[PDB]
Amino acid sequence: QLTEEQIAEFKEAFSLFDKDGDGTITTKELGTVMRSLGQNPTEAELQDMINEVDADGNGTIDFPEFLTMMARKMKDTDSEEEIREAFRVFDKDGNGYISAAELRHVMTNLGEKLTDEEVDEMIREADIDGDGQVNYEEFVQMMTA
Amino acid sequence: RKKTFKEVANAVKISASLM
Ligand SMILES: [Ca+2]
Ligand SMILES: [Ca+2]
Ligand SMILES: [Ca+2]
Ligand SMILES: [Ca+2]
Repeated sequence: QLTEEQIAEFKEAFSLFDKDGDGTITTKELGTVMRSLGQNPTEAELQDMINEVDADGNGTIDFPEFLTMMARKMKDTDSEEEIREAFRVFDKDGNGYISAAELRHVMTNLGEKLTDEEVDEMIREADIDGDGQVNYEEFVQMMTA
Repeated sequence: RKKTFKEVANAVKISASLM
């Protein structure tokens, strides 16, 4: 009952954490991403996070456990706030415009290495006023359409 | 197959909910 786009988005999210593509999320990877998002969790908290969904008790999070974790952690915060957070993640210098270089640097930092051509294309997918950049209004439009 | 901004942005939206 999920759309292939949604599944694709969750798989993409999973891969951002699973930077070594070994198939699982470790406390290390969970910590890496969170840190890349302005957070600073302790090892104890990271361990707690995994154990809360580690059904097979192997010390790591697999895809089905990841989705389990996400399903409950995004029910204690609504969309608009999350969308706003993502924008802040992309707009590094916070000048209100997501540039092509910022999009590229950000995704690389999260593990998704993209070419200048690809990133330029992504920007074009959300750009509405054709200035080659994505402002909050355009970003929100993409995330809600 | 090839990534779109929407897909990638939502991945980040999802990932950022852990904050
Ligand atoms: Ca891994
Ligand atoms: Ca597990
Ligand atoms: Ca910017
Ligand atoms: Ca624009």
